[PDB]
Amino acid sequence: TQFEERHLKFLQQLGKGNFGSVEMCRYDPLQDNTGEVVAVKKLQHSTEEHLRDFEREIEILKSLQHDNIVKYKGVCYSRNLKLIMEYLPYGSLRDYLQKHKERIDHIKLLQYTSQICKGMEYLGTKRYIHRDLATRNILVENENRVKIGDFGLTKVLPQDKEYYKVKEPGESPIFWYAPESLTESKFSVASDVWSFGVVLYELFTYIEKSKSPPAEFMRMIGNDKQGQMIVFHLIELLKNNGRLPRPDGCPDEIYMIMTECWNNNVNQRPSFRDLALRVDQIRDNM
Ligand SMILES: CC[C@@](C)(Nc1ccnc(-c2c[nH]c3ncccc23)n1)C(=O)NCC(F)(F)F
Repeated sequence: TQFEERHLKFLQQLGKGNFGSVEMCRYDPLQDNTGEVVAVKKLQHSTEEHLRDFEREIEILKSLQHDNIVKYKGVCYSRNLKLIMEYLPYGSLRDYLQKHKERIDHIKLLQYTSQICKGMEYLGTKRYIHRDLATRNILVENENRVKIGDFGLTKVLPQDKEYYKVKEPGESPIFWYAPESLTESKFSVASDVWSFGVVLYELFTYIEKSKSPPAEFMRMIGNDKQGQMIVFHLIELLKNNGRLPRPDGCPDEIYMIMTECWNNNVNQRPSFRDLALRVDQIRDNM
């Protein structure tokens, strides 16, 4: 069924990014304010290149049906398309964890970790590369469920290759990037696994500001480094085994999972199927 533009009542801005904006809207055809609250994504500056990428993101989201992937609801046509998605009122895992801090125990962080792995494994079966796995891009449905949000940077692997090469990169979350992504702009399941190790780190630091991957990496390379020199030094640091520290109070076993994800050798990084099995075993033991 279709969504009429005239019936989408603006409520609040949710955020802005990669040439798009996300708003919380009430889909109210009855005009009595009893309509469903939905998340609406639209392009801000809609060029023919941006429309093309937006359409691809719509096709990607529509093709995904998993408990740990934000639900596609529809499209609203007025091109200047609007992507309609389910609204998750608890917001991002980043904001949720920052607010609720250590009142969320290790058992609970591992329940979220497992769900992220499962969502990522399912994504990999479709030959999709997320490229922006971070706690800011994970949504909380409720206390017991998290989902991967924002597919704006997702690439589909070529039929004959196991990596996607970005020729002209835009805004990049470099402190979540695998070394081959920094040096050769190569993205794969293995680079998504590297970013997952960074997600696990974020979780176990409970989003403490001084402990964030940009703060830790900047201290390691020197806060005097600027622009492209940050990328140059981060590459050399990663090459010489500089890694994010073990978060305070993080179990040894969870830090080992992070370090395995952060392997310079792309083939030696674990698989998401293995990670979900491993994390479920840790959970069971606890
Ligand atoms: C896309 C919206 C945006 C900019 N920021 C947020 C921030 C807080 N809360 C919501 C939100 C709540 N409920 C929703 N339901 C669906 C989509 C988004 C939301 N979004 C983003 O890219 N960051 C997270 C991602 F997980 F969505 F990817």
